[PDB]
Amino acid sequence: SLEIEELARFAVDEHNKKENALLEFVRVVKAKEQLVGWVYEFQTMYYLTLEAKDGGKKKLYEAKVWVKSDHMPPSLPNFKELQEFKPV
Amino acid sequence: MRVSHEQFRAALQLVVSPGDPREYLANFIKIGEGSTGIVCIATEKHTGKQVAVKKMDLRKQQRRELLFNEVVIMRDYHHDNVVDMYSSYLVGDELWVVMEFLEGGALTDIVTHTRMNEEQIATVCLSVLRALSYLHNQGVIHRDIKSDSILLTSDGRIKLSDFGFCAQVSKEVPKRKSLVGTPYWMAPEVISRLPYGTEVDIWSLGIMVIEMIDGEPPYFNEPPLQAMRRIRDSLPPRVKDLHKVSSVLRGFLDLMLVREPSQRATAQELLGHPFLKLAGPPSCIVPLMRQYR
Repeated sequence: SLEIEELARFAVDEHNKKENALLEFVRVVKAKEQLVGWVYEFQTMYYLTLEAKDGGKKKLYEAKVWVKSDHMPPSLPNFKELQEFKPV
Repeated sequence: MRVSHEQFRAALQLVVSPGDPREYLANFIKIGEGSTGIVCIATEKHTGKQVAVKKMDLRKQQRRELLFNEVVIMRDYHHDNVVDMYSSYLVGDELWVVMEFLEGGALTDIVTHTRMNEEQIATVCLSVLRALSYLHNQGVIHRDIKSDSILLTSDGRIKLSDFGFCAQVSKEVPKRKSLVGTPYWMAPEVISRLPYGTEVDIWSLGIMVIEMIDGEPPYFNEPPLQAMRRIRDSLPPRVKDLHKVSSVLRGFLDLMLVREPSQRATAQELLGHPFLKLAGPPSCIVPLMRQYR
C-alpha cells in the first residue's frame, strides 16, 4: 500500500490548501479501490482511512480521491482530485 | 485540435444523412437508455412497421469523437447476422441512428433465466461467428461482444448489435490501442493497453460462451477491478463443472480463451470446428424466449 500512502499524502496536502489547515500525515489505516471508468482511460475512486496529527495529536480521517490513469490502478495517474475529506 | 460543439456538429453532418427522419417516423416510445443515450421505437409512415432509433446527445459523451465510429464504419457493411443500420441523422444536438427493431429481446434474458443446451449454444455461436468472419475480413473489430450485444428476431434468428465501440484496422493502421469494451469480457491485451486486432472479439466470444454455459461471465460476483486483474494475470477462466460440458465444446472454448493473441483461433478457423455441427434451425431458439418459457 505504498502507492496508497502517496494518494493519502496528496489528500492531506489538498485539504491543508483548501481549509488553510496544518494536518501532518502519519499512515494509511485502510483503503478501498473502486473502478468508476474503463473507456479511453481507467478512472478509480479511492476511499482512504488515514491517521494525521492536528495540533500535534494523531486523529483519523476519511478521504475520497479521484484518479485517472492510462494503465490499471495503482499505476502513475495523470490526474488526481480530492473529492471529500472529513474527520471520522 | 480544440473544436467547438458547432464545429463538431458540422463535421458529423458530413457523414450522416441530411434532414430529420421525423418526416417519415412518428409515435416515438423510449424503451432503453445507456451512458451513450436512449433507444426509441418509432412507426414508419409508409409501411407502419416499427424501427429502433438510438439517440445520443453530442454534449453528453465521455469521448464524443466515438460518435463517428458506428455511422462511418458500418455504413456499407451488411450481413444476415448483423443488425441492419438504415440511416443516421443530426436532429438538434442529437445523433439519431435508425436501425432494425428485433422483437426477440437480447441473449442476456435467456442466459439469466434458462439453461441453454449445446444445440442452442452451437446455433448462437454459428450465427455470431458468421457475422465476425464477415466483419474481421473487412478489418472491422466489434470490441464489445457479450450476451447484451446479441439480439434475437421473433422467429429465433441471431444478430450482432451495439457497434458503438467498433473500430476499423487496415494495412497502414493494422492495430487499435483504445481501452473499450466491458470489464468481464475484455481480452487480457485490452486490459494491459497493448496494440490489438480482431483477436480481442474471439476472447470476448469465449467469455460469452461461458455466459451460455454458466449464466454469467467469469468473476461476475467480484468488482470490475478485481475481475480485470484476474483476466490480466491468471490462467484462462474455466466453466463451473467441466463434467457437464462435452469434450467438443471444451475444445471449442479452449481455442478461444488463449492468452497469446497470435495462438487464439480466428473466426474463419472456428467456423470449421465440429462443435458447430450441433447447430440447429431458428425454431430450436424460439422455446428459450421470454414469451414461450
